[PDB]
Amino acid sequence: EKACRHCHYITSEDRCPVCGSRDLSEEWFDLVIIVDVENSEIAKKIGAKVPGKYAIRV
Amino acid sequence: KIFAVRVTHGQEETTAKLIYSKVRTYNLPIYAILAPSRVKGYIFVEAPNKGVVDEAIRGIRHARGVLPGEVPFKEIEHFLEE
Amino acid sequence: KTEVWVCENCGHIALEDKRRRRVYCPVCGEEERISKVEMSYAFKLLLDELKAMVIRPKLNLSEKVIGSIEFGILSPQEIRKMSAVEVTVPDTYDPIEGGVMDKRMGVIDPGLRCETCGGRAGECPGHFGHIELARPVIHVGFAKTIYRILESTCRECGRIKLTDEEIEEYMKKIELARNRRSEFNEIIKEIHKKAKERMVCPPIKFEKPTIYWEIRKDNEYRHRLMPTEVRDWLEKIPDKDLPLLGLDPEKSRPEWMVLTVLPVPPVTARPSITLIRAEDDLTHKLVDIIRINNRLKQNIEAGAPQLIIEDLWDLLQYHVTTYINNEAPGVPPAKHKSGRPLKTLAQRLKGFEITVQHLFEAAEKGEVDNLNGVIENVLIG
Ligand SMILES: [Zn+2]
Ligand SMILES: [Zn+2]
Ligand SMILES: [Zn+2]
Ligand SMILES: [Zn+2]
Repeated sequence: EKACRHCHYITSEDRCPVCGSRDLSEEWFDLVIIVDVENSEIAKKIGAKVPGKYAIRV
Repeated sequence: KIFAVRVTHGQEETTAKLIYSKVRTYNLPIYAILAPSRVKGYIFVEAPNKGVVDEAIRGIRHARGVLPGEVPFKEIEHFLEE
Repeated sequence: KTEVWVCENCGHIALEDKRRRRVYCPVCGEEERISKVEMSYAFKLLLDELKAMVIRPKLNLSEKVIGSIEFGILSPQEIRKMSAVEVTVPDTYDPIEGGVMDKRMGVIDPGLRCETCGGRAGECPGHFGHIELARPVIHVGFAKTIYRILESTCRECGRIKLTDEEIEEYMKKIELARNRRSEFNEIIKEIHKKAKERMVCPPIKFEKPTIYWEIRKDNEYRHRLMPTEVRDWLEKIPDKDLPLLGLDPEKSRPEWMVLTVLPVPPVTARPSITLIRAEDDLTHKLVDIIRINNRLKQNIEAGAPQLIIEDLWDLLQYHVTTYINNEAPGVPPAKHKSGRPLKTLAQRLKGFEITVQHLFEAAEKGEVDNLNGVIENVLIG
């Protein structure tokens, strides 16, 4: 599991699908899971517009 | 509303992902979930009703319980911030 | 039969450095007035469980023999002072550690190394360790006593909820029936019921086995009383007020009833029934206490969603409560993977057979047992 250095999206791929950055770090921390963006308070505080695996400390 | 949910040792990230499986795929209105690395054996679940949480965790391995009460959003911002 | 180095200054069991040829008290720092008392291992062991039970067996001498034992509640300072180590690792030996086994705690296997004393496995009385508790936890033995004190004393200021008029007459009434135990308790219950029915400073309370509340209105919102509130609330009560309750200013401060430091028994008290070895019940719960205690400290030092701390704090309380008394009313008994319930402290110090209720009343009142006229040979002289 590698988390992106800009948007924070944790992905298994060679690139973050949401944006498409090749910059993926291994030493990441604090998992955040998103189901809904519009209703969830969590997405608002961080600023994530796409549901799925996001990170905090990279 | 944020509901604190008990989890087994290390099983934080795994049960956090596992709970996400019974959400839309079963028709359960969970908004979000928080699995912070500095938190030991507990998971936050953003849900509207108490039934929503109870229904999600039910039948989920290594996800022991659900806390009596609700966690105020202000107490949760800290982990999300860093 | 075992020789025990007892401190003359403070009645505590002094250390004998076999390696450095040094006999001294760890608690009051005494180095001269310390005597060697002949004793049955039975009774050295008995003293040592009492200590691990947060009870302070203050030893008073006569002649090179114990004249009497004053009962009391061990102070965190004492518990910390008498400790040889701060226990940190919830691990058995795997074969020795930095946790529950000889981390300067006592030798029991062919590895003679110790707490400077370096005395061989073959005769080295263990030394107490200590766990520093992430949050205070109620000493189960004193729960009902705390309840009484809590309901009989005022919040914010801490007075005995009696008019200075009442105190003048009652303290005088106590002095009269101070010697006679049964009528002193007849007066203790009277004071309580009389201050329990008062509500003006010159809310109510609920229980079991360690849970306390205060019913407040806005609507019966029952506010739960947490050990830090209960502890600090009790640290207030002046020494002046203490005799209008069971407690003694020197021997048993009310605050000492909510644990801040839990003594870890010496290794000699907790032997494994070796063959994968049959680790002693007291060591198992001690692993479980540390296990949670570090998990608490972790979530305290990290983010505090409080609902979590509460859940963990309540669990640390549980573990301490079962360790103190597994046969406790309102306590689901801790069992090992088989269903057989653990046999802990209260289970040990009761068959020297001892009825625990009595122990606590002793420590509460600061009772002095004497060992002199119709002598007990089962404890050597
Ligand atoms: Zn990206
Ligand atoms: Zn001393
Ligand atoms: Zn030793
Ligand atoms: Zn008052």
